[PDB]
Amino acid sequence: ENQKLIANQFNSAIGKIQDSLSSTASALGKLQNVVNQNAQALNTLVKQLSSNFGAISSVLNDILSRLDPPEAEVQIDRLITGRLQSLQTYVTQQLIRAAEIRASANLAATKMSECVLGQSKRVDFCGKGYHLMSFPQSAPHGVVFLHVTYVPAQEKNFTTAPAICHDGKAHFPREGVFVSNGTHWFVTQRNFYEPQIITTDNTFVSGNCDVVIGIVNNTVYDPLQPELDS
Amino acid sequence: MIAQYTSALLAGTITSGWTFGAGAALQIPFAMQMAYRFNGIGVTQNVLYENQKLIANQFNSAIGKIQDSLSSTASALGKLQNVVNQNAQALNTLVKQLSSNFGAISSVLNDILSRLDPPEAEVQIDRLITGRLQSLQTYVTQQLIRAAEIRASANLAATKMSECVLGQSKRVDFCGKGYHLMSFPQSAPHGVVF
Amino acid sequence: QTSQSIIAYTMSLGAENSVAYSNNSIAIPTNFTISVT
Amino acid sequence: TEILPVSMTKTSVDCTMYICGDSTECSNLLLQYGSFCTQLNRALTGIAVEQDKNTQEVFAQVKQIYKTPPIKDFGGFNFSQILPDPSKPSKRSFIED
Ligand SMILES: *[C@@H]1O[C@H](CO)[C@@H](O[C@@H]2O[C@H](CO)[C@@H](O)[C@H](O)[C@H]2NC(C)=O)[C@H](O)[C@H]1NC(C)=O
Ligand SMILES: *[C@@H]1O[C@H](CO)[C@@H](O)[C@H](O)[C@H]1NC(C)=O
Ligand SMILES: *[C@@H]1O[C@H](CO)[C@@H](O)[C@H](O)[C@H]1NC(C)=O
Ligand SMILES: *[C@@H]1O[C@H](CO)[C@@H](O)[C@H](O)[C@H]1NC(C)=O
Ligand SMILES: *[C@@H]1O[C@H](CO)[C@@H](O)[C@H](O)[C@H]1NC(C)=O
Ligand SMILES: *[C@@H]1O[C@H](CO)[C@@H](O)[C@H](O)[C@H]1NC(C)=O
Repeated sequence: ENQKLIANQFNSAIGKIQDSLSSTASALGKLQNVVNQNAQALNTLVKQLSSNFGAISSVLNDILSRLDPPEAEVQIDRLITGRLQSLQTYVTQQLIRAAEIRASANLAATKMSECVLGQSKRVDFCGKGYHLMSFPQSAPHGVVFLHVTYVPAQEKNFTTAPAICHDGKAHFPREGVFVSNGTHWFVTQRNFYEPQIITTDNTFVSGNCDVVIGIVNNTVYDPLQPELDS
Repeated sequence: MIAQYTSALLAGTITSGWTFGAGAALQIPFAMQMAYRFNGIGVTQNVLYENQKLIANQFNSAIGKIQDSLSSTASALGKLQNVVNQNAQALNTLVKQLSSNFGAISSVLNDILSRLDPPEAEVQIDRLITGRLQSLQTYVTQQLIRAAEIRASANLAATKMSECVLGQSKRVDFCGKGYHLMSFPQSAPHGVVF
Repeated sequence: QTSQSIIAYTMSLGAENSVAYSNNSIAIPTNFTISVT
Repeated sequence: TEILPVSMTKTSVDCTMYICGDSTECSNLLLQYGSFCTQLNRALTGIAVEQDKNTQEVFAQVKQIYKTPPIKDFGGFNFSQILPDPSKPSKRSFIED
């Protein structure tokens, strides 16, 4: 019964995604961040081909053809120590960052499974709000999950009561909350406001009107009597 | 202010519970949301709504036992005091590596500069720089591995805030042994107590 | 911001909302936004 | 009671003072090592911004700041030592203290 509304909000939100990607600089902040992380990793790697590490230079040709061999062997040993520590540093931060990328990718596989291939009941796992369905986008060196979430918007206030005992039997909500606008008591699901009349279909009996505090009196109707009336 | 976020988390959990982690805070009595958190573990709400004094007293006695074990047992905060100690030993090893010469004449800069002219002071200071620089890379890479541990436990603490404080986790033994009802953040130093 | 200048203030942590808590107060959202996070 | 770590102590190192405290030529040779402390400090700064991210992903799970009402009829659940006490200047709670 709100299909046009959900469709139009989805379309407006994906349009806002377009606008944010076009306008906001770090709209791809995580993936542009990772691409830049790779770029600076490689660029530091290459600039370490301009670092001395104690050697005379870094372009091996001038080490070889600038000075005498007897200590050129030692100097090229120092240069290769520096380059090999640079490559080990690069590879171990590639391993740490690939553990980051593998946590991100196990999270993106878990997100594909529980967000795209299914619905995740984990709170804030597929975006803030109650996740509906994610959409993968094959973004560069990553994935963009269009986390279609349900975010409830227009709050209110009502009067509530833990149980509603009709004639000495405490009634409880099967799934939802007992609420009232001030004179009539309604049961509503916990995440969106439908005032529903109180009946044994959505209320069950356990106990009495004394063992529970906050319990108020209200009629819990029965559908058999009106049907039997005629 | 970390404790102010923690107090806001407690206030939202008591007053709203899970509904403040989706959007705005939706006020709800504490008995209501405790009953709903029983309902979320396959235990009916009537269990609390008829044993409310028992659940409240067991909760109070259990948190009293928590305070007693904290005041008495030294390793009550085993994980967080453990991590604080890992930070302390990491920094202290880093500092004492300034007392390590790594095979050089000395580990103090001024004596190295004064005793030797640059001809060999260059080699000695190179040894100090490479030793303390491997010390910095070693320290920083174990800070990266330990921050991957702290980020795994912080993504776990954010997942646990979301699914334990901001909601109820149906994952078995994710928010403690037994069927989770509700967690409470307590911003102990350099961490959180759930 | 204030013309507009640079201001150094204690961070608000957000608006100091006081939840209208009581043993009978309940809030339910009457509407929702489809948020494509 | 699960004691989860959230944030390491946020540490930033200046090699020109750490490796080369009150020494100038040491900083010159540290530069002669190319660029390790630029990326070392960027690693540590990523760690520190990561600690702030950790803290605000754990604790800043909500934009507002909610206050517990002075009347606390929480069905009987004593949160006195759980909720903060207005007596301590550096406000915490008894359990948190
Ligand atoms: C909630 O628990 C606190 C304990 O943390 C209670 O305060 C104690 O109450 C006892 C008995 O009244 C006193 O002997 C202690 O001196 C109190 N200690 C403190 C630190 O206040 C408090 O009364 C409890 N509140 C309720 C409503 O049960
Ligand atoms: C509902 O009414 C109470 C007064 O009983 C008030 O304090 C509260 O702010 C109202 N709800 C909202 C969302 O303002
Ligand atoms: C509460 O809702 C019922 C159901 O329509 C209505 O009859 C009644 O007038 C409402 N009362 C108030 C105070 O809004
Ligand atoms: C609810 O609170 C009000 C005021 O705080 C009090 O008068 C009333 O007796 C309480 N009712 C229950 C069931 O706790
Ligand atoms: C509900 O009704 C019973 C008897 O009809 C009475 O004893 C009790 O006080 C009532 N409770 C309320 C909250 O009106
Ligand atoms: C609910 O929110 C939408 C926008 O998200 C708005 O267009 C609509 O008027 C609101 N109310 C109803 C009853 O849909």
